[PDB]
Amino acid sequence: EIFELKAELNSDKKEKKKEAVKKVIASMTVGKDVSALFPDVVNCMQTDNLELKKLVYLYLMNYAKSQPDMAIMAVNTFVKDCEDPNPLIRALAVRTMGCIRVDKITEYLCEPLRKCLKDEDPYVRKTAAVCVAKLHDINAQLVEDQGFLDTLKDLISDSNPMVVANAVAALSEIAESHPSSNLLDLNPQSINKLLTALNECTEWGQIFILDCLANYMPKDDREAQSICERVTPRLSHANSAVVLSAVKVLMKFMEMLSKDLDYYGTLLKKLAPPLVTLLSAEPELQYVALRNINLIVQKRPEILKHEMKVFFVKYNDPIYVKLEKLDIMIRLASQANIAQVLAELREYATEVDVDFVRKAVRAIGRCAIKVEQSAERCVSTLLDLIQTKVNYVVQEAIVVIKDIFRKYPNKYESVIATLCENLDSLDEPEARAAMIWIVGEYAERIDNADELLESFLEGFHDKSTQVQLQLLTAIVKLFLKKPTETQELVQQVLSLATQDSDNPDLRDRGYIYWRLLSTDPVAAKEVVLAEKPLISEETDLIEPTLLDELICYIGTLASVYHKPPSAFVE
Amino acid sequence: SASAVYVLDLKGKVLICRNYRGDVDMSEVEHFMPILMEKEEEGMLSPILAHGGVRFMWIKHNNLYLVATSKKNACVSLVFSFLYKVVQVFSEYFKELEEESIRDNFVIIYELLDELMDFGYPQTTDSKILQEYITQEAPRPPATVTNAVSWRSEGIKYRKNEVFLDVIEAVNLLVSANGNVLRSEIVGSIKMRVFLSGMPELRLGLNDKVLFDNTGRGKSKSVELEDVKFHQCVRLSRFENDRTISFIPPDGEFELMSYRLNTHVKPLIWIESVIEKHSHSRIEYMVKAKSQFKRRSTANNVEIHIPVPNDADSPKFKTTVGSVKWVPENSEIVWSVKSFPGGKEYLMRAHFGLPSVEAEDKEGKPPISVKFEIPYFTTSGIQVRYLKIIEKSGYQALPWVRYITQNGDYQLRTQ
Amino acid sequence: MIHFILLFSRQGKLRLQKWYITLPDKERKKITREIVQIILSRGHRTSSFVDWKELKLVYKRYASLYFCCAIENQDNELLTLEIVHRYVELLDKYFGNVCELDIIFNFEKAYFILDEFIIGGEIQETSKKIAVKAIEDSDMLQ
Amino acid sequence: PIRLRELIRTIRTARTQAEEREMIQKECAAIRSSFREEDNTYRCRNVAKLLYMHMLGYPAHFGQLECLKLIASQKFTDKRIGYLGAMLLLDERQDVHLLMTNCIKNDLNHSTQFVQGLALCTLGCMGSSEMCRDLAGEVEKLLKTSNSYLRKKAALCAVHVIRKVPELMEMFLPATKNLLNEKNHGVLHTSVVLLTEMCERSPDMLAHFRKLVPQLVRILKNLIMSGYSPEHDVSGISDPFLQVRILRLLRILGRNDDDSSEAMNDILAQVATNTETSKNVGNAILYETVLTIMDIKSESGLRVLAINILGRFLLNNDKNIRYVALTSLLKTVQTDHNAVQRHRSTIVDCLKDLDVSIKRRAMELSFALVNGNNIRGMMKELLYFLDSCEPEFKADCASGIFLAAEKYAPSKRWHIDTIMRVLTTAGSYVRDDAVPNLIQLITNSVEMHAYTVQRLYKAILGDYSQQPLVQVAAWCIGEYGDLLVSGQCEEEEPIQVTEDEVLDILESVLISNMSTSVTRGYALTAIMKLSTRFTCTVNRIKKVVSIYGSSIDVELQQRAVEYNALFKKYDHMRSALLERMPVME
Amino acid sequence: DRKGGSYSQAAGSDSAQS
Amino acid sequence: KGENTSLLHP
Repeated sequence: EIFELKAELNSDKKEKKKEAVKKVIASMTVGKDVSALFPDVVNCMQTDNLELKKLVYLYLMNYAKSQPDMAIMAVNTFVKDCEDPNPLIRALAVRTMGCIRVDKITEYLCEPLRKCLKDEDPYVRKTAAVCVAKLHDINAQLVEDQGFLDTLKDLISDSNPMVVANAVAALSEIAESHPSSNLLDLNPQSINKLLTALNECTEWGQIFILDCLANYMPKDDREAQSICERVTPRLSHANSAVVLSAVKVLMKFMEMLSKDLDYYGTLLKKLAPPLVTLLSAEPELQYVALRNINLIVQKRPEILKHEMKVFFVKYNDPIYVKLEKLDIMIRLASQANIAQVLAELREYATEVDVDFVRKAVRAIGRCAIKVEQSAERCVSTLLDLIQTKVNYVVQEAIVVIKDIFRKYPNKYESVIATLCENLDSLDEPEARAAMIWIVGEYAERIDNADELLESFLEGFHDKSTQVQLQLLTAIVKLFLKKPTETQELVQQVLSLATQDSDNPDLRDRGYIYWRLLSTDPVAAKEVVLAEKPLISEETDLIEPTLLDELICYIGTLASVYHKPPSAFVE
Repeated sequence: SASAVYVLDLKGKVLICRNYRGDVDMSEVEHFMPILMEKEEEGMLSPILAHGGVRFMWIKHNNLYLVATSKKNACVSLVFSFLYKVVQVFSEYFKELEEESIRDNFVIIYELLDELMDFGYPQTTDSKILQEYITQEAPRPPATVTNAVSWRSEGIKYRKNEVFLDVIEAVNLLVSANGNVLRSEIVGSIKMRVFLSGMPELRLGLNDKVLFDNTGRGKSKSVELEDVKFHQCVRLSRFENDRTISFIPPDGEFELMSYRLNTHVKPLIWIESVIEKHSHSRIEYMVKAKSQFKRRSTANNVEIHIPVPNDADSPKFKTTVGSVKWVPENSEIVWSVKSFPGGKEYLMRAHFGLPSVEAEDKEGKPPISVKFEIPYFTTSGIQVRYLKIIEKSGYQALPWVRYITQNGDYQLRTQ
Repeated sequence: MIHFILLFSRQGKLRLQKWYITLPDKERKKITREIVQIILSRGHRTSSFVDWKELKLVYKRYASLYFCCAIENQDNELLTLEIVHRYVELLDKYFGNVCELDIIFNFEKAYFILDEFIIGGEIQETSKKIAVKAIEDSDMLQ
Repeated sequence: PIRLRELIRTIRTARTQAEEREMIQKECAAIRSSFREEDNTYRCRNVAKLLYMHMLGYPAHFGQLECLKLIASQKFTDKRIGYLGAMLLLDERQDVHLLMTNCIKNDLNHSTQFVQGLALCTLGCMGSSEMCRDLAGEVEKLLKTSNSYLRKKAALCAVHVIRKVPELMEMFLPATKNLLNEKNHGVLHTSVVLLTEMCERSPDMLAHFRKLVPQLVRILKNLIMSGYSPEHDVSGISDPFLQVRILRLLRILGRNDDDSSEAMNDILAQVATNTETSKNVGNAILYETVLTIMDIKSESGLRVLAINILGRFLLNNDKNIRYVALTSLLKTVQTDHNAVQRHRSTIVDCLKDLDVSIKRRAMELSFALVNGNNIRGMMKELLYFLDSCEPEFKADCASGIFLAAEKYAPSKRWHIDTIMRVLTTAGSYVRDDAVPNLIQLITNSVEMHAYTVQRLYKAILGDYSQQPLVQVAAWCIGEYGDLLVSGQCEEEEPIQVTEDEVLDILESVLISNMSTSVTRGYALTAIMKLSTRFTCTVNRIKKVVSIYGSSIDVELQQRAVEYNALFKKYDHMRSALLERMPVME
Repeated sequence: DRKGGSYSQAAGSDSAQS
Repeated sequence: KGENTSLLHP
């Protein structure tokens, strides 16, 4: 096996050497540790056939860190191959030289990189630009000593738009890891030159050309207006990433644009069709598009204000897209499309996904809380869902009703009677506690509040700490409001939570309630059953400092996760 | 900013891997399978994974997942675009995308992966251009990649100059259970198979509403395309200036423009279905299909899928026109109609049994989707006006185009 | 008594299942998945004993397909292994060179042998020839 | 009617999950179509296909009436298929086995020994709380028969009925009397199992079943002497299952009596030395004998022999042998505790073993072997094990350490220091339930509060993401703010506590995102109590309470509103209800 | 013939718009 | 394969 392969590779026949190289390549792909034969394949490296040279280069690149000592026998071969007349051979040699993670090999590769930096072949120029960035990433000090920054800068101002885009991408990658010292920023002339080659760059070069402008900050409206005018044609690109990059560039440039002029309105109008088109992309990019819309929605919510029909989740939409659709609808939810949002949420509550049902219930509750004009509709939908006889739906409706009552309980007395008998046997801690709190705070429209709390007091000492605290609070509120029918109930609750209750917080609360009852029951009405102030709803909008930074990071990992770039990288 | 582009399989084995930066260890792919399994079993599975400080963002292919590991804050959109380009290149080179070609085309697959992207930054993605430098059966790279025109190889000569267009319509209707349509959008698709000699600069001209308004003829039938996405060959500046669609068509079949505008007209096919499902006794499907399209157009291969019960057995179909068959694999009744003339009305009366024992868990109500496809019918009314084929040598082109109307996301919500 | 017996393959597929405790179908599936994950995520020097849910889960696979059991914490641990070995030997004698292929196709025969050997989680026949003779007589009845 | 082999091959030919599901649905459609027509010829094939689909993970609810119909059929293959379906897809919670009682009763009196045996096996496997009630009379009739092949089935059915219906054991006492003389090994094993189950169920039959102890001893002696036999002899051990059952019965009998222990003492002594433990069966028999000796009032020599056997087995390199030895040592913890201390080194070494079960057994043995003199020495070992334990064993180690400190803590200061160290090192491993126990322990101790308060303040400023440690620190602050800071009414010399760091820490915890709504409540309660406990920082927590009264949480909002009302309207009565809570065990 | 509508020849430009 | 092998090889 190994001996036969070595003998075949150490032969003078090309037909056997090619077969041995193919077998070695297949073994590595099949998951075979062929790094022990790296020195044997080194001899059969300088071959005229290009088919075997690529395999040898790939094996050396994949077997370079494993055997760095044995890789010292390839510098001469790389130097010889870096001057071949064929551009493909030179490009392959340049790519292989930068792909080898050898500390003692990149030092001697500076001369070939410098020679290929000014290569006339555009493919050779791109290969040299890629190798320069690879060497800088491997060794920034070596790249700085070699003076490749000056050569890289001159690449953008030369011909070959693909090579120019590659050089710009390499410079951006080098500056990305750089400490911001000696930045590669350029004046308006460089931006204009890059824009002139933007229309001639390829699909991949467009991203590189538009990423450079993401770091530059315009200082005048005329420059910003020109940048917006030049980036406007990018919104009609077939590439999904190109459209997203153009949208991010336009959003970044809009920070310096003036809303008084008509340029801002034209940019806003020309961006909605791009978002609509991006929303119909592949399912893999659907999550990215939703994240981008959410990030830009909190900054410029006046662009996609009328885009609500396209936010409806499809039947075949993925879970990651279906979940984002509810968030997008909630963010764009308003009184104009309140009925449409309610209808969509009602249809989403008849599915079979428990997570999807919970997300739909949460979105409906958020829409009801945010817009007070649809509070009655949200309450009716929650009542219908509770009457639907669904355990998860019942818990979600109970949670939504509990949340709504604390926010809008002035006219919530018409639903207490319906919720008085709504299958209270559910053991969900998030639903039982909410029901207990609603009964305690709304113990006026229910004539059997004391009777209902009797069933929940059977296991109050072993139900839960939050559940026990809620039950104690409800009992105290009922005693303060109606102490005739709950005189013994309050004493029983105090005895159970103060004598047989070992919870520290629960025991302290019970002791405080007992002291308040025994000190001044009249004062308990103004102390315990007092009018609480308006509850501050948790705003879902991001901080303005993070939103401004997230605007520049569009289409990256920091945008999908909605986290800062330094809080997720390692 | 992908660190290592690798191709997985259905059993978790990496069919092929190609590191581009080397900043991510090759052993992190082993944890991708357990992470994906955990995400799927908890409902948190996403196309982009996260193995500690390394994110595994990839899409799901026919048989393998093209997961591309990354460590820095790389562009997720860029990674997705690179994966899509790689999938398209594989489809162009290999007619099948499965494990049968991964283990048999490694010699050319490795070369294509190396040439496609270097250091995580893709440089060449054109299948036609890439086929002239990397073949499985090597000369200098073509000047098309180095030149600005990277989508039309120079020197192409043909006996005749015939370009075939395909105006494919996508009728997508989102009809709620109440009977109203919520999402009713039609997305155009102008796919042309250009086969000419040289590098002609096609000048596409249609009856666009914006163009008609600019020229002053905004009174006839004009297509109001809300969103127009031109191809790479189409010049964005020319379209932005005066709605001039001028571009060099490629050699082969490609998508030139993809219009997408909302539709406010009645649906071409109206389905009135009823569900008289008895409580564990039987079920009735009074489904009636009404064709609202023009009578001159025939919806060939009309297939209105009616979702029947999953556990239904011994079903009977009482229809009028078209064969009705129930497929237990899909758990739905396929109302297949060969020829559906416009204005026709097909009535069906389904009748299937149900087991006495109730189901343990709910199965949901999948929407009913129709598969109507009426050729020679443009719902949007957009008609091609001219196609300026200009060549330096000078030749008489013979452009051609056909209009096809089909159904896209034309689903009907059930009760 | 054995709470449940699950014969699962190395890949995770289960070729046999016999639970003596009335549990819900979803709960039974979850328990089987957890047992497969625990067994599949254990080394070869784990002592072949796992205390999962206060149950002496004994795993002893003599081939690619593994075996599992659920014995309460009231009897010896080697008894479960001895019973599993005796059942494997009886199945091999009844079938003749029993392999994984015959288990999937002959699942009914394996279930009948298990029913005739262990009923309710307890042992029914201590000998290995009497059970085989009874199984052969039952099969020959038609 | 597709064959079972064809269906298995078709299922195996599917690679993708979707394709396999589609094939399963296609097969189930044909199966349901055949069943809806009342097919009786190929019903066995359809039943087998449905069972295979159900075992592979597909629904089989529709194939419930077919199994019941096939159960009451006459064909042997159809009856077997119906019995298998009832055993597999039928259970107590199915609700369709009620009609199967009539079929079982009809098949219980069948002349064939296979149909009746299959029905009895199905009844034993899927016994319900109501099926046994209407089937108890028929079970006892078959238990009094002389059928060797049916005696074991009747015994198993009676055992299953007794397990399902403990009140039905009274009808089996007169049927199992004089049944220990069965020549067949299976019948004797079934009788022994039934007697053991009856003894373990209720103690009323222990006196009646204790008279047969000499008979069981004689049977065990005869089985041991007859070491050669074609049947039941595996690895040189004759009737290993019968020997195990006899040992279990001997251990369960006479555990609190001297006559029963003395009668079986000779048998235990003979089996403890005349048994070959080379194979696994011998090791299991020795372990069972040792457990029976430890669980019964045997002689000192028997205990010494059991201890020696356990010590010898503990040194065995086999993982199963080590686990058995650890289990035996844990079981014999209270009994022969002095002799169990000789394996302290082995128990400590077992914690470092690479076996999860072995490590757990060693940890349990160490926890159960902690006494009032080795607690201080074992505390360092427990802390070292917790520091370098598995992620799933850190919480268990912390809980065991806390229990050991609370049970046999050498001193309050040492126990308090150990608890603080466990809380600081456990992090997210200490259970939230141990927080009330720690609070009760702190409240009970009224002699060491300044040092504990200082330690809690030091450990709470550095980190606040530990919910149990944070709650413990908040409770300690709320209970001993008057001792944490002394003479801090006004500005004084720079000390560790300045009367403002505690308030800032409480505010940060309340507003910190690393709160589960439980530590926030404790912090709010501590802040409210600090109004009377601390007088230097007055009129400052009231503003925070008023601002915190609009919190999103309903309980937190109500607590904040109550605190604000108490601060703004009951300032003089605030101290009237801030007394220290009572301390109880 | 061809399914989906017979192919039709296209013009060169808007002759009515000069 | 690994499935055609005997469970005990006796």
